[PDB]
Amino acid sequence: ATVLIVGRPNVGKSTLFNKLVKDPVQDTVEWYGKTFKLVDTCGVFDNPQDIISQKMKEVTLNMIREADLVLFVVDGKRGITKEDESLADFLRKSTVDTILVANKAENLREFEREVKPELYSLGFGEPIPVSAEHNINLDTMLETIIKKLEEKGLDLESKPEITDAIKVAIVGRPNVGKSTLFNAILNKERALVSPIPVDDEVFIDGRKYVFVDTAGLEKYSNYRVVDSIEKADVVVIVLDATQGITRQDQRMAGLMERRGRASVVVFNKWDLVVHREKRYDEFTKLFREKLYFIDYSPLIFTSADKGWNIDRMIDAMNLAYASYTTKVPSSAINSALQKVLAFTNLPRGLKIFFGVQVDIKPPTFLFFVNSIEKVKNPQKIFLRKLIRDYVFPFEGSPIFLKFKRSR
Ligand SMILES: Nc1nc2c(ncn2[C@@H]2O[C@H](COP(=O)(O)OP(=O)(O)O)[C@@H](O)[C@H]2O)c(=O)[nH]1
Repeated sequence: ATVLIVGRPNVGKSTLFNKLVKDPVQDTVEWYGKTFKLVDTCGVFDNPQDIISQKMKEVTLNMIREADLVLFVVDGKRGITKEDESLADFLRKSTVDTILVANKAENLREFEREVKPELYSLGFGEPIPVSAEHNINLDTMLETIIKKLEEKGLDLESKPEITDAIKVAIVGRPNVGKSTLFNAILNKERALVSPIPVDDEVFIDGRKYVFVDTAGLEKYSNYRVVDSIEKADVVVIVLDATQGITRQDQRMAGLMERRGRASVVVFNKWDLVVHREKRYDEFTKLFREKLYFIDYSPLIFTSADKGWNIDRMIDAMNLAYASYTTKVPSSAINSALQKVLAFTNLPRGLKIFFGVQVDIKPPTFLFFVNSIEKVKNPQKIFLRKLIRDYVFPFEGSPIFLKFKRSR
């Protein structure tokens, strides 16, 4: 389920957001084991009456309709303003279920006397008085949100069930420990080579995986490496911690990123590294400087020989795949974009109007801009980073960008 916080500037949306999720514009709220996604839409829907284009109005309406519920926040001390009225009109038009929340209403007696009456004119019934800053009545509001979501038949308890097998490729230079690592996985009770009558179907934790080109688990073509990367969803690149990161490792990483595969980076033979426990920062910096191409990848320190961190490697593959298949609300993408652009000046005459996610495997976003030629590498790095920083980290997954010229 997804809940959107809507409201004009300075009504306390950020404070309310931070209080509910316990800065990003999207996060999760937990309630007695039940959860839902929360999005502070910031100013994405401000001045809706100023949208001239019918297409743009329809796109904006679809953004709000992504929500199962909207928390329409107004200022309980100041009262109704023209901006609250325009937002109210847009929300009513959208027909999306909405809860009117009057923040800054700690002084209940004054609120009901001076402001509550006028709030009825917004068309959403009686407002729920709360105080995000003083943590007042937030529990009653939450209970109300949960009830409404459940009444709509939404499941706030079960985590989405995966249907496809997760294809994994284990790659790396000869002798780094690929074969040993693959067998280390198979030796654990949580894994099992499918008993059901060049790949291997493997079950781990009750989930289905396909480890590609397992036959291997002088060199000239490396056709298997390229083929394996293409076939996989998640690619585990294994490095020999005693050797560091070679140029060939960098080439494989570049290939992984260009093909848009999820990934996990493993420093194996960690047991052979001297004074190893005092060198995590050193190796992490090496990973960041040599493999920045795929720095979104979890970095696991393993010993395939001693059986160190095989579990962390498996969990990392699961996390990478989860990010690889994650979809985020367009309201969140645009809320983040507008929040950052507020204090960011784009070069040349570049303008980035809005964006939306258009695919997964890998997560791919389309941004509408005034000029495609004005979008250079720094702006692409900038867009991927704001998504990771404010929307969802997408740990383990690359983020692809597409652009469309518009006026
Ligand atoms: N000390 C140590 N030896 C390892 C480790 N992983 C693999 N090895 C050894 O190093 C060699 C390379 O292993 P291999 O698994 O055949 O990797 P491959 O060519 O990547 O598939 C073998 O002699 C292994 O026993 C590790 O984590 N620690």
